[PDB]
Amino acid sequence: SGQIQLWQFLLELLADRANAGCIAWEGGHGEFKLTDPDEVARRWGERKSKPNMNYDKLSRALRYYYDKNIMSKVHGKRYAYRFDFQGLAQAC
DNA sequence: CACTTCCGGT
DNA sequence: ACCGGAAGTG
Repeated sequence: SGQIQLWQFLLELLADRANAGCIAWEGGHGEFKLTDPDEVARRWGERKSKPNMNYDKLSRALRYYYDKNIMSKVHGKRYAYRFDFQGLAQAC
């Protein structure tokens, strides 16, 4: 469609320490955490033109990435996901 | 296409 | 919180 993709949006946030308040790399091996899921969802909505966006819908988008091998869940760790760069590369 | 909505189930 | 099927939006 041309619109910005979620993975790009998240990498941009994660590439700036200024955003550690809501999202940051943590744990290691591509692991990151949404330290403020509501905030991240708000930014995503605003950035995407979907004002009724929330973590419920955002996380669903993240889960959609599971099948694409672009991301996976850190099982048992609240709000903690894992970026798969090899998978991202294989998608290109 | 790449999500966004919705929501019953774990 | 997290999962994931199914139908809908730009």
